[PDB]
Amino acid sequence: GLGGYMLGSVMSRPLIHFGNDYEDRYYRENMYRYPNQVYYRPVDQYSNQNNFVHDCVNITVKQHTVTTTTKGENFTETDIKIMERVVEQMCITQYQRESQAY
Amino acid sequence: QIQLVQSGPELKKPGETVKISCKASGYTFTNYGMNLVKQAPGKGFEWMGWINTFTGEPTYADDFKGRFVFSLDTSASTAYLQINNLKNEDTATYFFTRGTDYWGQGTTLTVSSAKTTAPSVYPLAPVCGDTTGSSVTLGCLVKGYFPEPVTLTWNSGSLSSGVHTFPAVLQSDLYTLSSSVTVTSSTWPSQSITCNVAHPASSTKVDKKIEP
Amino acid sequence: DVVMSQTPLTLSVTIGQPASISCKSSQSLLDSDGKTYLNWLLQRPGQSPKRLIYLVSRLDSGVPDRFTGSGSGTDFTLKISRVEAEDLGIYFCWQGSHFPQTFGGGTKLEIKRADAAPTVSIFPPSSEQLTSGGASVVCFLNNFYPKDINVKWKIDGSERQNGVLNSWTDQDSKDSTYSMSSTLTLTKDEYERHNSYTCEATHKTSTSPIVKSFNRNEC
Repeated sequence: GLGGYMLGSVMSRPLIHFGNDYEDRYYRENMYRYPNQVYYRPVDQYSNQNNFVHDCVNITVKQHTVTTTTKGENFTETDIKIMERVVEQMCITQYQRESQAY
Repeated sequence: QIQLVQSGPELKKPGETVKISCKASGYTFTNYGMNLVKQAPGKGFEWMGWINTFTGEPTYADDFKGRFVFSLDTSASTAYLQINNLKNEDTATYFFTRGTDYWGQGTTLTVSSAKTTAPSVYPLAPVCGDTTGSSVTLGCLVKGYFPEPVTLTWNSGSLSSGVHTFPAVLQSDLYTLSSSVTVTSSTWPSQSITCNVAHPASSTKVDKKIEP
Repeated sequence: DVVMSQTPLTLSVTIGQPASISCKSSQSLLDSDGKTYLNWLLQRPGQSPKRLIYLVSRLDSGVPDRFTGSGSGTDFTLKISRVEAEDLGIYFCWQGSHFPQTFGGGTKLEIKRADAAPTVSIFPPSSEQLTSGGASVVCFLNNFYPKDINVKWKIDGSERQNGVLNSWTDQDSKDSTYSMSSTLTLTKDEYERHNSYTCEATHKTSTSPIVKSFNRNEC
């Protein structure tokens, strides 16, 4: 499940762009419902970034939907699409941090 | 097709155990958290705790962190609620929910040393208004059973229009329930109307045809 | 333990009119993650609850703009701007912001409809039950409205209360009426000691009670 998975520190949500004015407004209007921190395994346990990121995204999104729906929530396909895009950026950033602290 | 199907009714003695299950389907099981809710007879809803379907970790509300165990079988998309050292206070209907939106049908549990008692089923045929409105109402009397619940249907469920099945009532230490179905004067005694009952707790399942 | 105070216990509204349900928590429902997990559910007769609103004011897919949830901190309100036949049932709030989660007491919502007199039927003891020294006289008062009603039993003209058990159904989803079942149980000994058995209903739709009876002599 979450064995060997650390919880990274809070970080500012990535300002992603959707030129369609609506999704941009939907992202801004709903980001409070999305994660602001991620779950990851020590960076040394991965060969590259793609592996770290792919693993970090799946675990972060899943933990988030089960723990928040327990309290009462609803994640559409839009919500899921936006979340994966957002969490991916945060994971790449979490990767840099782990790689910087050697 | 999102559905949560819980195991059937349970009758247990004080001190015994029970493992109730809920088989989910229609969505990604491990993407939603599961809540467990208790409803004592006549009482309102009480939250027992939840299960992290991704992690498997269960969390118990204060009153349930003693004899309750929540578990999973991720592959089967099934949750389990175990109650050890049953006490009378445990008698109630328990529900599993997907987050906060969908609920299982619930499973009734009764705890008492009292011994199961099958129900007696009596047909109820007219004796008043024959065709003063071309309508005919017949009934089915299910009395003297224990414990709750019992299931009743007219003609194997094929007939379910203009049917009233009332809440059961405690005679003394036995429950009694009745049901009535109204049909057109022509339809009966022409066609046959039968009452179907089943009392889980005592593997009872009877049928009674209604005759003039 | 956050307590959810839901009011009022029952609501009776005419189709097309607005319905307002209140739910106040003893403590702020603003969770630590900045969200407010207040859910609104509807439990129709014979059905399992179904959520209509999450996060105070978000509608679940399929739920009409008629329904709106609002509030914050500790005062919340489920509102239906224009009520309709399908809305009848039990509503209740559920907060998931604090441990443990708690539910409101519930608000039974009744949809008003035209008056209907109860259709009364009486049934003598079944042969099958008399062979065992038991005699039950069942009386159904079906599809009536309003819900206030009063059933009275009479044996050879005298009011009888001992051995009487009643049972009521919730408002019906289809025709919005109420039904009742009254059962008079006595021993075969006593049953055979009396002749006429009467079931009398007292409902707004009639000045005189609506009676139904039979004579043991099958006369």
